[PDB]
Amino acid sequence: SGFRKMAFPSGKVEGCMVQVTCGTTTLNGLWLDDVVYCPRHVIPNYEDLLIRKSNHNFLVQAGNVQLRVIGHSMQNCVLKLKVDTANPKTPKYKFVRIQPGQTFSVLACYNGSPSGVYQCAMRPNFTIKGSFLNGSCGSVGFNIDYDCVSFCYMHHMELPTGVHAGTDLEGNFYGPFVDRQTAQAAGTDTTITVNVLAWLYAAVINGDRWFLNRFTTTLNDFNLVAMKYNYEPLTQDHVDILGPLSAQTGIAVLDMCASLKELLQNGMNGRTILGSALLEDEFTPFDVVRQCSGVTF
Amino acid sequence: SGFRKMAFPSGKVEGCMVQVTCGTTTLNGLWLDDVVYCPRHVICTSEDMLNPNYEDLLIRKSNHNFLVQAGNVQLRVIGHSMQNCVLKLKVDTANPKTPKYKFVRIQPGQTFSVLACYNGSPSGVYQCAMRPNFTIKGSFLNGSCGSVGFNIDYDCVSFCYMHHMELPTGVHAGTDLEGNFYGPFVDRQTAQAAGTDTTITVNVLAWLYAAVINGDRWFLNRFTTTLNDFNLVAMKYNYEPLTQDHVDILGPLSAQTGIAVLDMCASLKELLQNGMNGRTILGSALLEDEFTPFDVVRQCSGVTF
Ligand SMILES: N#CC1(CS(=O)(=O)N2Cc3ccc(Cl)cc3[C@H](C(=O)Nc3cncc4ccccc34)C2)CCC1
Ligand SMILES: N#CC1(CS(=O)(=O)N2Cc3ccc(Cl)cc3[C@H](C(=O)Nc3cncc4ccccc34)C2)CCC1
Ligand SMILES: [Cl-]
Repeated sequence: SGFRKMAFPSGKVEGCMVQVTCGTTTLNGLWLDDVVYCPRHVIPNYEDLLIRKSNHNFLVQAGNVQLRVIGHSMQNCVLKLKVDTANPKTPKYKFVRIQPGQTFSVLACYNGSPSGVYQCAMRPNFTIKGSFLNGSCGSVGFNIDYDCVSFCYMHHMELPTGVHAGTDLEGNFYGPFVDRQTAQAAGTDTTITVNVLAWLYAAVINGDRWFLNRFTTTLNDFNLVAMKYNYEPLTQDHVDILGPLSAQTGIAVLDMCASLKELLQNGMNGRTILGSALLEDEFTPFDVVRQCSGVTF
Repeated sequence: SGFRKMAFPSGKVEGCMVQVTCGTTTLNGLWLDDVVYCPRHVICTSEDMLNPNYEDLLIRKSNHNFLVQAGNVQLRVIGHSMQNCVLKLKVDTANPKTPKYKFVRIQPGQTFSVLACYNGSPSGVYQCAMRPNFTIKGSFLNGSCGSVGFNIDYDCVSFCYMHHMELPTGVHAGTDLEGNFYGPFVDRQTAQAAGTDTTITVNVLAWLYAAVINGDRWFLNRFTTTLNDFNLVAMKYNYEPLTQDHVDILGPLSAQTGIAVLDMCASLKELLQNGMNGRTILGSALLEDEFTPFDVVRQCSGVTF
């Protein structure tokens, strides 16, 4: 029993964190094989600013050991520093781009040293509600599938509302952001409907059934209601994805949708669901199945 | 900016997790130097659990009855001893991944990271707190026994908890790494229940200061309170008493924000009376009590917004 916001074990990623200094800027880098990946803003016309730089201008520190930079190149908003030593701690890995609604673990670092790990979701507005201070740039987001680390996020900046923006490991931003000090704001956000539904199934599995009702709804009627509360539309793919949890609890997805509709129109009436007075949307259907089954890495 | 429930990076602990099998029972062990630490109930059957005599059960075991697995490598057990509710298995190989460590016993209200494991394999990490009733609200399934709680301030791992059991309400009970249980609990399947739980007042206050540091002041008021009047009110909402030690501990956050502890106590009294009225504090519609004053100083900025 119990349902917590759970992150993946961070050990395979801790062994990849390094410090990258160039001039006055110090941030974090990801050392995989003989390449260190970091935000290109560590150096604006980025190609023009990069030609001036030489390999020795980039100081890379792995623990108390200085790494030698032997080459450098740019791929979108990420800088790739070729180093003379392959990371002996390089795990099995992939670079994957995630979609809004998907969750991942963040290993927050300062000066190449990991300080904390937390779980979060890519918001529908492409921002992440993280916890980062100055020096956290280059901190990474990841998932673990078997023994393979899938790197999905690299931290670049904070927006005026306190939310964060970044790129995949190929340097492509999540959202309409640019890596420069300019006027940019997060769009109006929405609630991840398929995730709230998954968390309602997690509550039923843990013995919290007060919100269940005898009613059902059509997918169209549910979406008409959900659009009025700034909830993301629920697709047939979302319904199919919730199939296993619907089979385990005996509550059809549209049956649970009628529960969600009543929760949106009436509130919780002084009651909580899994210790929360708000509807939680940062657990995917796979997160719920994994945590209520005990998958290891 | 931002405020998340943050766990310590788990890598130094992952390199210590092993699987311990005894007969039909399999659970997790903590391999530090040449010793594997695990719950002593690994020697029990489900029948034994009602009234187990661990000394009688242990004397019948030999070193080769304990199977210890570190990854895909079998460790050889060369000795065994019991210390309170923990079993210590002497192994023939020192863990080359043993970090710098300490065994610390924590007090209620203290927070720590839990690395939840099954079959000696880590599955997840989460942050939690020792409740005032000495239980923890964890996320544990069968096979998680032996999973550990820890803090990593500096590069030293301080082990503070080892998981032993789930009580009937779904909450969890366990020991420090010297085998002493937190609370009036026993490693027996006897009728035992967690005492009525209370809210960790000093932690809610710390989290209110974290909200002020992050730029939120809607809940503040023009009032102050005496410590005694605050406690008379707090007890009525099942909040733990606030002591002078708690007030002293909040001193640095009070100095950083410019809000006296007894003025922050007056905002809390008012929040308990009025609720949040559709508002949130740091993305939460409830008053959060699983961040200590030390967690807030570690996670938040040194400059108030
Ligand atoms: N807006 C804004 C702020 C950041 S900044 O103006 O100092 N800033 C401009 C900038 C422009 C482009 C790029 Cl790609 C990065 C960056 C940097 C960046 O965001 N860094 C950070 C990243 N994360 C968490 C931070 C917390 C605190 C301060 C920096 C933080 C630096 C001022 C309030 C937050
Ligand atoms: N009450 C109860 C339950 C546990 S048990 O009856 O299976 N059980 C009795 C027992 C008694 C004393 C001691 Cl020291 C250990 C133990 C064990 C124990 O708690 N294991 C576990 C530990 N953690 C999380 C679990 C979740 C699920 C099942 C086991 C879990 C075994 C049944 C619902 C939880
Ligand atoms: Cl303590």
